[PDB]
Amino acid sequence: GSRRYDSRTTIFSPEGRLYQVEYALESISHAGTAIGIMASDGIVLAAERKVTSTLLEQDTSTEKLYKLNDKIAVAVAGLTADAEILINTARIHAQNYLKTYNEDIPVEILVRRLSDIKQGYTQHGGLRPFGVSFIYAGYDDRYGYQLYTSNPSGNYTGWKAISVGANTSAAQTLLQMDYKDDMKVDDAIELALKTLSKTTDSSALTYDRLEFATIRKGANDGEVYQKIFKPQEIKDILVKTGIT
Amino acid sequence: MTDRYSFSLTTFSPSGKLGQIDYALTAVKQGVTSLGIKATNGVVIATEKKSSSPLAMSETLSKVSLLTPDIGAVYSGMGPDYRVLVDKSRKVAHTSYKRIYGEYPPTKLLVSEVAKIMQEATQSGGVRPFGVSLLIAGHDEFNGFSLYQVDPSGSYFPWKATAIGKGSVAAKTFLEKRWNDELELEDAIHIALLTLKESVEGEFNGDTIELAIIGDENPDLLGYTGIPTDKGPRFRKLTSQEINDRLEAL
Amino acid sequence: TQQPIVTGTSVISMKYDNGVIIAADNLGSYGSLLRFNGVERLIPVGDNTVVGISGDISDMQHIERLLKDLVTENAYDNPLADAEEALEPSYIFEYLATVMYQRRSKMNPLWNAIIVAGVQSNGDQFLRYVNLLGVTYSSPTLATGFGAHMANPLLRKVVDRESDIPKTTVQVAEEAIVNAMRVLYYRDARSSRNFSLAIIDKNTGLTFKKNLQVENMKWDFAK
Amino acid sequence: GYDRALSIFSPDGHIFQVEYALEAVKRGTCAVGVKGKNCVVLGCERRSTLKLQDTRITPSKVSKIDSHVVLSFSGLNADSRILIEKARVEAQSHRLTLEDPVTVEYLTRYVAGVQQRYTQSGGVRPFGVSTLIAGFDPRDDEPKLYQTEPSGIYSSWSAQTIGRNSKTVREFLEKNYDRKEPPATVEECVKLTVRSLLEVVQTGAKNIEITVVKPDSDIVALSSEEINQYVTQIEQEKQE
Amino acid sequence: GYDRHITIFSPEGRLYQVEYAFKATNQTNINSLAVRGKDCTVVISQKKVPDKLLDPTTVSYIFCISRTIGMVVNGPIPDARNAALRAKAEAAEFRYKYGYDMPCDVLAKRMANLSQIYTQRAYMRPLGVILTFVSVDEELGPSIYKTDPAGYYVGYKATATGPKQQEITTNLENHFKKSKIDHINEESWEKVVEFAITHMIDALGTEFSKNDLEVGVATKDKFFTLSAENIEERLVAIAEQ
Amino acid sequence: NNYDGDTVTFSPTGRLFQVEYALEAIKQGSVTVGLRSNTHAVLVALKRNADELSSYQKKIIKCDEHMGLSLAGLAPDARVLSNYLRQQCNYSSLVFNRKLAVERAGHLLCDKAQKNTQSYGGRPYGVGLLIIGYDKSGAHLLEFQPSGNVTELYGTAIGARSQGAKTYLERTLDTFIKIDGNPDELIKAGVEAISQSLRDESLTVDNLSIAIVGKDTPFTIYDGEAVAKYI
Amino acid sequence: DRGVSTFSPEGRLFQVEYSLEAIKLGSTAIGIATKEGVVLGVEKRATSPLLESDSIEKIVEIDRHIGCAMSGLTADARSMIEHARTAAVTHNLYYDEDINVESLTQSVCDLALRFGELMSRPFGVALLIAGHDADDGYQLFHAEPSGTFYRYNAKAIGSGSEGAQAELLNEWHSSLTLKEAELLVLKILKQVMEEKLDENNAQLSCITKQDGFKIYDNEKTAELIKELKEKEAAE
Amino acid sequence: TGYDLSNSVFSPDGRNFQVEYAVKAVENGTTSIGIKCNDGVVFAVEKLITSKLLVPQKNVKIQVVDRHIGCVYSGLIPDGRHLVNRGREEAASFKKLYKTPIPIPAFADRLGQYVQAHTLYNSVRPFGVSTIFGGVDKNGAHLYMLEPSGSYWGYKGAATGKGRQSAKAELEKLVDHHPEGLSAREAVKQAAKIIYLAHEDNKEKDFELEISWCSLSETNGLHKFVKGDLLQEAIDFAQKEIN
Repeated sequence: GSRRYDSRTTIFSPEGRLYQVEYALESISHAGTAIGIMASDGIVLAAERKVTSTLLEQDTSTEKLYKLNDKIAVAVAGLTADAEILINTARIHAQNYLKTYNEDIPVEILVRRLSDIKQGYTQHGGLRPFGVSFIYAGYDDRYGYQLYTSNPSGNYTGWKAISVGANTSAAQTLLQMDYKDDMKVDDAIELALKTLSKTTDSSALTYDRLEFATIRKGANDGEVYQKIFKPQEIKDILVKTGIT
Repeated sequence: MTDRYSFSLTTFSPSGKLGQIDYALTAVKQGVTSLGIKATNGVVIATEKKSSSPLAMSETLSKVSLLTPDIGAVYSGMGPDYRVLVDKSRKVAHTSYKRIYGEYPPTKLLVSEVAKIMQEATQSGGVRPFGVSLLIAGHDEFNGFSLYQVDPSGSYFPWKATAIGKGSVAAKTFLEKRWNDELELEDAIHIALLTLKESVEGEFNGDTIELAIIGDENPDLLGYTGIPTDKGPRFRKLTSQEINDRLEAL
Repeated sequence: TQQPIVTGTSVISMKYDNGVIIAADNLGSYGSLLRFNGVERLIPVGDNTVVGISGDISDMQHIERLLKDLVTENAYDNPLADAEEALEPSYIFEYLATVMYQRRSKMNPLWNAIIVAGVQSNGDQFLRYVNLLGVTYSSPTLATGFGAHMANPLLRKVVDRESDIPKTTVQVAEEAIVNAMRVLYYRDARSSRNFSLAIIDKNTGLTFKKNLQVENMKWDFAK
Repeated sequence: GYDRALSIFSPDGHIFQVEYALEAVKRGTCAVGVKGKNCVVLGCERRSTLKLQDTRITPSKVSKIDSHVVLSFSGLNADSRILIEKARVEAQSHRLTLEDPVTVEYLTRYVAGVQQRYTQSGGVRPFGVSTLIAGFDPRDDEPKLYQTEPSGIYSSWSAQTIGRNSKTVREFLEKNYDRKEPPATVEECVKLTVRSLLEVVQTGAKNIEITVVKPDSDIVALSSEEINQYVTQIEQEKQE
Repeated sequence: GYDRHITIFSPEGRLYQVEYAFKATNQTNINSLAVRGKDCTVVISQKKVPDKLLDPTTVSYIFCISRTIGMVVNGPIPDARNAALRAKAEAAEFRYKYGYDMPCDVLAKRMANLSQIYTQRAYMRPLGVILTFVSVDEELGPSIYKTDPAGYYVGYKATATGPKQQEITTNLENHFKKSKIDHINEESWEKVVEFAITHMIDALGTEFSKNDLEVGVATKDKFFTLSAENIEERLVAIAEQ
Repeated sequence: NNYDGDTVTFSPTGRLFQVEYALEAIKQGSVTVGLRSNTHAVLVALKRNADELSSYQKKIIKCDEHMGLSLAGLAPDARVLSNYLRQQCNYSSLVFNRKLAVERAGHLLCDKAQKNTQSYGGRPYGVGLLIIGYDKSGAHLLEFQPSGNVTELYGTAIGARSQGAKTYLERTLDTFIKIDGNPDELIKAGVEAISQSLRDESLTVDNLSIAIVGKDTPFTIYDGEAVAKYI
Repeated sequence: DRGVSTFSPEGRLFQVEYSLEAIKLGSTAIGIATKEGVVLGVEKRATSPLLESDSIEKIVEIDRHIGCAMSGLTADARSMIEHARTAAVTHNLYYDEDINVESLTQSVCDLALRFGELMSRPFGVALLIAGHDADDGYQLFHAEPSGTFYRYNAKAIGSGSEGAQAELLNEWHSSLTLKEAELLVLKILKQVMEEKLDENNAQLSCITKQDGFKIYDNEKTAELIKELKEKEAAE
Repeated sequence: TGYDLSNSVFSPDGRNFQVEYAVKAVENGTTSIGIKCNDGVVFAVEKLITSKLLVPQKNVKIQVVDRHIGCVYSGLIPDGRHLVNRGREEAASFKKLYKTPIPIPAFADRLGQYVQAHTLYNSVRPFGVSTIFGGVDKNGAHLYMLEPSGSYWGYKGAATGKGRQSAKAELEKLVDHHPEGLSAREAVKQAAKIIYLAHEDNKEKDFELEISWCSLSETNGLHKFVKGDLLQEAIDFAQKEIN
């Protein structure tokens, strides 16, 4: 019958690894690099679009950076279509929590929920896992500014600075070298762009190949503002930091 | 009986490739060329009506389809897969939007819904991916004119101009040289006809070419008068005669 | 839960020395309107059983179709369908009784009172009753509706207990049944003159009499 | 629904999916449990391949199931969250219906039951997780320490370790732990637990986590400096 | 190589099970032809009764789907009858729900959509049949719409199906190149049937008796099949000029 | 070979190997005999023990007052099929006040076994059954195979070495069919029949199992000292 | 691959035969039935000295009149025990009486062949079910993953079973006392165990009509071990 | 290759090999036939006597559907019974809704669609039987034969099983020598002869003849088994022709 054609997506290898998870991670290593850096006064998200065209409408385009709510955003590395499925689920979870408790969802609770969904696809159902790794940048009044990552296994961890996608080994070494704890957002903006500029597989880093976002308490008094940078604003910050 | 294929037929290979999606893209590559160009006051989508037999009436086969009054779609790849996607896209525009908000969806969100359907055929049990790439052109009040490409994986990207299928690589180079941000709709149609001629072997006329625009509101195609705010569809399919008129000024 | 619409009145019956007799009139009433005048309410099953039905006619027609299907089903893969493995009166009754009790238990009854009359394989007389509630009972004489109040008293004067059955001939039994049908015509406002009568005998088999009429009536004394 | 039998017997009578789940446990960071006379200590290894980590928010290795019971693990991190959530729900359900918190043995028996179920249910794979469950029964001062594994078998231990290089630290515990006289104080128990991890860990810096559980819901996690003082005192006695 | 057993993509982006279903289509070794008149649509098909023990009246590949729609099938009879029963059910349901007779082109699309599903869903196999639907539509007039195992469908001026479809197709092409119109300019359906049989004789190079053919005719408000004696009258007229 | 992985696959010669393998389980089972006259029907079964400390596995199961069977093969499958027969006998009595005909019981067993030979996921039954009974057409003996094939016979045997008993019954056919109104002699013939299938071992008091049903005899099973009379 | 419910060419179910191999790897369990009671004994087999051996539970109560010992993948036994306990209690609820030992065993064995593509595989554990009822007295049954159960006067399962069963063949007679049976289980367990038998790595239990099912204290078993040593040195 | 391991898979030829393998099981079965006469149909089948212990006339093979349809089949007997059980459900639902007994062509398609459905999926196995069936309805007599593929046609005469070639040749002679038609009583006699003649392919074991018929004049359009004197008369006629 049908058993003949079943790939068995949820089995261990003899070494105790999950085949499909490992192969999904291999897929993600070819995706555009995304970086997140956490500072005392905010968080930076920087990400590289994959080999673009001059005829791509950039100002209406979004493939890397997504808003989950007013306090939490994500950077994507992997299959964009897979990511949008999970992103919509995460947006709904955040609203469910807000309706139930009348408070914004704490960052970790949202991250744990999405990570548990990813885990399920590795243990039951016989379906392929989601080929997506997320960087979560968010703020709540318990832990303040937070950075997390999750991958197809459903495992998640917290970070001061982190990269996903292509050339993460090189990127993580560069971040580990120049990152300091008392760093500020404007310094973190520069570090993120400098790291992408050195690790990129492209010839030069330009505005049309980037997506950029900041989460700041640089919002008038005790509140948080998300800023998804426009194409012209990415062009300006590239000149300011002296990359173009 | 019962569908006993509850497992994924698309899986990651050791190299990280999703084989069935790659193979679906190969089917698209074999498909007939279709293109889209965005102008300041409109969008044009076009393709060749590759008739399987001269006894076949190719007017009864619509490659360019109205999804909403302001949104149209064209494809490259497997025709039958496209036809069912058009049926699903038309319905989802109503069930997940018009029956909720009392208005038609904006281009980007309808594209998002079609993309979701194509993504699910890439992960759900006992199915293969759709063997088509779509080009969706449309207009809405707050976003203006737009053009999107949707692939078998479910990924979608906005374009100023693009081409898919057989001679897409050559066609995209041709479009890069001609496109600017000051094009009027008639200029975009002219460029569309020039671009499409390169990938067509045989007859090149209004009967072998299918072309539609997203442009001005057509009150003559509304079917009723009396409501000032209703001004008619922006989607219009060009006639055989209208195409031939622009082939003399070619 | 429903209400009966088109209805049939009394069914009457009794045992005699060699078999059983059963009878019922040919009317289908619509309230007080005597609407349908050619309704057969005795339904034979094979050559050894006759099922007599009163109450709702639509439900009667349904039961008639169940019995027809029962004969078809019994014949399937059954080389002795017309011999040792033919349908017995007792099999037919128990099946109907099961259906009636199940239907009342779902609060959706077949609005009928039923008498199954027949002769078993060993020659024994079979006569048993079942109704919309699934209630069952046996007696030397049985009758439904008005028949219970007027026919039974007359029929019990012939066969009062079990020991009276061997002393009762088929001529005496039929005479008693026919007289009871006349009495019911005099006194039941939902009865008709035309009726059917069936005799199931262990020697002479099933005799089915149609188009019988109530005769020898008295009105003259209309004083 | 997906019904495929993934866990099945082989000709030699082995269930390979369960055995391969144990190989995932072998890969996980080392975890150790030691019970004293009036306490239980849970020690955990943190691999220092990951720095630039935010330790405030990163999931900690020891998890409270209730105010009186804790759970640590070795193996797949994502898998362990599912077992922890189920255990936490069952703990509250037990309080709701029995009007008494779970015993450590009951909570162990439940988690082990869940693990077993995932070895003979269609369409699912076994958990790649072994657990150490420790605490004190309500109104009881006797220390409790149990172990579970992917197959679903469980048992009580005076001291036990799981994960990578657990063969080495079990060797240490088997010669250093005396049953007639267990670590009489919190100090002695923590010292023996840190000593056992130092056989395997590398640097005694942010690589060792220690959690102490005492009777009557008294649970506390030691800080870097407090553990660092144990690390310092152990090697200064070793230089002799 | 399990990409050849179920309907998933091969490395070339092909569906082999669909391609092999097209091959099953010619298993009966029967050729069919359809043409349009002014007021009618005619479909003819070869009839072969190879066994003398067969009842020849029950051997048929033409189906009366509804009052207005007829269907000829190229492929094995089990799959043909499967498609026939479904088409009949769909046409009846359409009339009940929407209050008017299902158009020929709409039924073709519906059956084509069903076929498309079998090419995408793994548990269902394609039907090894090609379905040619004919009618005189109340809006579009004489209509020929043909469906295949890939889920493809299109309208036709005329069409042919079977092992020798190419010979018949080219013959029909050449006639319409001369006449320069999309139909047979003839008043009566009898003469349109005569045209259809004549051009099949020319293309195949074979003569036909009354029992070698099977004919279906669609007019306004009804589709019907001809008897052997009706076909004989048609053959006599062809021979007499 | 390549066509024995499941019950849903024909071989190139039109065979169903999973069904044939299920048939093989019966041949490994212990011998049991069935025979009848015009008044009575008898089952004789050689019970098998695991070792000298163990009991002897029961072989005969009662289905109703007028019907029962003996088994050879997978015992749990016989329990499933005999439970189904008990239910069907019971449905017939409760709904129709009618004792289930032995022939109709065979038809029901055939159809239940057939469904397990044409569907994916399932497996054929791994047991053979000999059904005896007395109904409105007299005594009956049936042989059930898990292929679905049910056959009405005067006598038969299934299990290991059953061919010896089957040949004996084929010789004795004219004699034992005439044993009317004498239960003891009919059992004697059955005990003599099953003896033609013994090697190395003989019929002891905890080895032998006998069942009988007839005109005025409810289906009853004899074990222990109740069969010493026939040893 | 191949079906989970597939027959071999010899007419055996692959998965059932393979589960029997897993049971051969299990620790030894022995049962002996007498007219004074049934004794059940097991090898605990702790994997390490730090493992507290009294937490090893391979002998279990089903009801007051029925006990049970296990060998093989012992985690698989938990749902079987749960079902057995439920069946015993449920029957008492429905019938105001004790359930027969055979009927309890049959109920457990009905679970066995409920696997396919229900549970995904057979059980990888064998059970010795011992008990007493008024109709058939003291009884011992061997429940397998095949769904088959045999009654035994004495039976051994697990890794040392065929050596133990040969020993039980010689030693069992119909006049054994309860005390004689206890020593006999200890003697045979000592013979087949890898490690030296004591009160911490072996466990005894019994079922009598008067007192019901009882697991023996380590102190009680230790005395019976000392009594065994002396009587073997007595000749 | 591997195309023949799973049902519903098209081979590169466009063939379903699993259906073709089901035909092999049919060809392995005993001979069964059907003859269409003037006002009805006759069915006959060869029953191999495997042993003396088989009770004569007891193991009945021909099956009735409703009260007017007869069915006989060669191949796997249980598969045939399963098909007849479905046919009985189909006939019951038709009569329930439409009152009239199911017409034979209507009944033929019901069996056909059901058998065809078992060639659409790999989760089921094709039927291992060819079924000859028919009877009398409002439009007269009808005889059909249905194959494992779901294919069926109407027939003047039909045969299947191990001795089908022999039987077919005999049936073809009757069609040629009787263009006007055959009577019901003649068809019973001829059916006996053809089974006896077809028994040469199964000559090792002796057999038992079983005949049934539906005729407008002889059985009032109801299906009945040929028994007693009429059966013996047909056996005598058959034995006379082989000698």
